[PDB]
Amino acid sequence: MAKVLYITAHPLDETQSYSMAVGKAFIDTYKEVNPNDEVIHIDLYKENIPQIDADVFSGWGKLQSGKGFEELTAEEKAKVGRLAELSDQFVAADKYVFVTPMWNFSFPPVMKAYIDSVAVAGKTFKYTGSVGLLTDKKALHIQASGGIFSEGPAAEMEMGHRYLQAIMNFFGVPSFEGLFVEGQNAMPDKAQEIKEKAIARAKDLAHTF
Amino acid sequence: HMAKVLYITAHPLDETQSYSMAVGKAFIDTYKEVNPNDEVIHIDLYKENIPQIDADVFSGWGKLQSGKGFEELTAEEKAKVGRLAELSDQFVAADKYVFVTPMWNFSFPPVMKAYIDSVAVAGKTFKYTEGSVGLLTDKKALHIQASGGIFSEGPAAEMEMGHRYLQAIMNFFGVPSFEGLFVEGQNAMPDKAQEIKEKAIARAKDLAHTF
Ligand SMILES: Cc1cc2nc3c(=O)[nH]c(=O)nc-3n(C[C@H](O)[C@H](O)[C@H](O)COP(=O)(O)O)c2cc1C
Ligand SMILES: Cc1cc2nc3c(=O)[nH]c(=O)nc-3n(C[C@H](O)[C@H](O)[C@H](O)COP(=O)(O)O)c2cc1C
Repeated sequence: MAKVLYITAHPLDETQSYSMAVGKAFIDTYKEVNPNDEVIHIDLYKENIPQIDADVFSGWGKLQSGKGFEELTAEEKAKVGRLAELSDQFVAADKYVFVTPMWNFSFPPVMKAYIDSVAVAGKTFKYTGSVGLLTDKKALHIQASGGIFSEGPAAEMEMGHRYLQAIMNFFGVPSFEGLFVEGQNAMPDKAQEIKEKAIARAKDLAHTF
Repeated sequence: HMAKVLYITAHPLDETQSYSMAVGKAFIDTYKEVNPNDEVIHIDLYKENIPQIDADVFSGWGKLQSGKGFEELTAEEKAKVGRLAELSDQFVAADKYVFVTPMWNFSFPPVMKAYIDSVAVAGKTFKYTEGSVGLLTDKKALHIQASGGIFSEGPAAEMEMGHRYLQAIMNFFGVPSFEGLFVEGQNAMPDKAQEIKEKAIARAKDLAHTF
């Protein structure tokens, strides 16, 4: 039945991270409710997510100019092939769950490397400006932040959800939702309640996502 | 010698193959010609070691935060925590920053975020308050960005996320002056590519006389 990419960008586990704990409650409940679904954890700190580098440009340039994958160097093939797998896996899925901590207003670097690995002309978008191809998908972003960024002055500083929002628009993903676990550092006295309330929200959302 | 300038580039290709690096290079060559005494350091984020924050960095920070000496860090914790400290100290010690990036999917290459994560350090570039305040009150910065389409202006302005992010961080750090120079349109209107670039190079040269 449906394929769901549970995409995490956190080097810590659900015992040490508010985003991972919330995500964990979400995705556990999602599998409970949808036992038939293909739920794939993409762990961006365990998988190799190649940044686009000189080898990638050179490997791509070769393929572009008619060359065979055989003709790439070992490094070019390893990076290029990995990016192709990432790309293919993303298009093949039905639903996306991104889970991130807020670091300096946005997400860990590897979340940008993941987006770069799946943003591929002819797969997630096409030139026209551009139009998105992923017109039958859905996505959720679970984001943790020390202070409050969903409301108030700080909302103009929020840049991680804002970026993923732009990308979802770019890919033509028709349904996108934010679930924020926010304010636990600005209000340490309210940290457990903030967490638990976000968990309850996540488990409810998992019953219809 | 009198000011220290960090020329921070995030491109795998060089000034002969990249619009951003071509404009960056005209800028910095000229800046050096006009300010020969300034120390200008090229930080090429594709060649340098720019560690991402990972399990080892969290662990080693944690240790340091709990009152352990650096000596109690593992070898890999020391190398990564050490390196992040070098980057952080280097950033604070400079007087001016020049960021040079291509626009990839509305923003910059992943390594640019790693470098920002490396320098965004409490007690160095900002401090907490009873929110926060920037400490880089007497620094200055410039961002040169290249994009295939136009994102500085037009209805696509709302999609721009690279410059916007660095603007947020320069605000967070208290930097009172942050300028953008865009080289844009060259892929959307390929018959205008050479003129787009030559106008941006001339602008870069011009700016280098006052930066
Ligand atoms: C490197 C770094 C940068 C951070 N930057 C921010 C920030 O810009 N804004 C914020 O509110 N909290 C920031 N925090 C606090 C975390 O966002 C917060 O502790 C949150 O719970 C992180 O998600 P996690 O608990 O899933 O790790 C940062 C923490 C670290 C290590
Ligand atoms: C991986 C990748 C992603 C890109 N994403 C964007 C984008 O969002 N917007 C855009 O106008 N161009 C995009 N481009 C095109 C580059 O911005 C364009 O080639 C531009 O001239 C980049 O600057 P450079 O010339 O310094 O590389 C992308 C190119 C690549 C390889």
